[PDB]
Amino acid sequence: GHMTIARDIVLQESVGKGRFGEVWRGKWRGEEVAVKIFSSREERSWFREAEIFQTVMLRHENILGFIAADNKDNGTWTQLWLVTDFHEHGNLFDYLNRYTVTVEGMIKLALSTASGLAHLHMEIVGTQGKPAIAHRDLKSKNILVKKNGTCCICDFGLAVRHDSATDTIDIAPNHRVGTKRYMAPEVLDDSINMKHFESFKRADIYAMGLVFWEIARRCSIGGIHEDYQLPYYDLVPSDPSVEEMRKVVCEQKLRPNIPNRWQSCEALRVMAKIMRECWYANGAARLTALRIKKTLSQLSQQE
Ligand SMILES: Nc1ncc(-c2ccc(CCO)cc2)nc1C(=O)Nc1cnccc1N1CCOCC1
Repeated sequence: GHMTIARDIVLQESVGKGRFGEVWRGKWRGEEVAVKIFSSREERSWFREAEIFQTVMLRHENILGFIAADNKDNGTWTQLWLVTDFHEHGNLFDYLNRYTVTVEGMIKLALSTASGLAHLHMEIVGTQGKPAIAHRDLKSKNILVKKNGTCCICDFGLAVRHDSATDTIDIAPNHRVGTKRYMAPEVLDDSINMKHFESFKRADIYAMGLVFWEIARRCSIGGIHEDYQLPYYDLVPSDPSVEEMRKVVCEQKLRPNIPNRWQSCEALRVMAKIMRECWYANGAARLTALRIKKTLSQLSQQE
């Protein structure tokens, strides 16, 4: 018995929930693991996320480490499990709400997020390669902060994979699946072309620029920083509808405000420029995750 299995895992603490499935801190052969638990009626969601997590060549330091998909029968009902590495800090949302970061801290968070997304989006051609994956629900609540102060992306149930040979998407995607606040303009107004996989990669970039805005607010220089806020906190209610978002992002064409103090620091200037270049209404004009990783790597080298 070498491989990690459900019957050997002991749940210790409930830590949160996804759209479906509750996340627990568990102990497996003396080590901490995260267990995402789904009910029998949530099999499709569980299966889909296990399917994404099992994608060939997916493992990357900035992608949540998958361990196993399993079942657990308690004698009354069956639970469907997704076991992964456990990241004590939780999500970027929790971390940024609790702490401010330095210039170095900010670049580590932004660069690691961009590196994970670049790896996700990257297609390695051939049967022994890797299909391109688009997240479709990227947000600060879906990005985990590791002990070393770097990020890893989780919550892949809404993801879509591209097959280069057939030039097709592995599923028939439903429209407007993600978090309304982070939905790209083309997703909000339904102009998105669901037949082109590049559309999904471009909508993930938009959401990442919003996440960078959340990080940059918390970068403290000389003890000066902004308070924690979700993007569009100044324009929409909590739990905004698609129409509330669409009126702001598409009709009025507003983006989160870029403060005057971000022009005073080079790291903040580079971050502010990436943001504007992720926020174009035209998806084709946005930066790629690979290009962002390259720009931030250069900035990390220099600092
Ligand atoms: N691997 C992990 N390791 C640790 C933790 C964790 C650690 C601490 C806390 C804060 C408690 O006060 C919460 C959660 N979560 C995950 C995880 O994959 N979570 C996860 C996966 N899919 C959807 C939503 C998720 N959550 C993101 C974090 O917030 C809850 C939702």
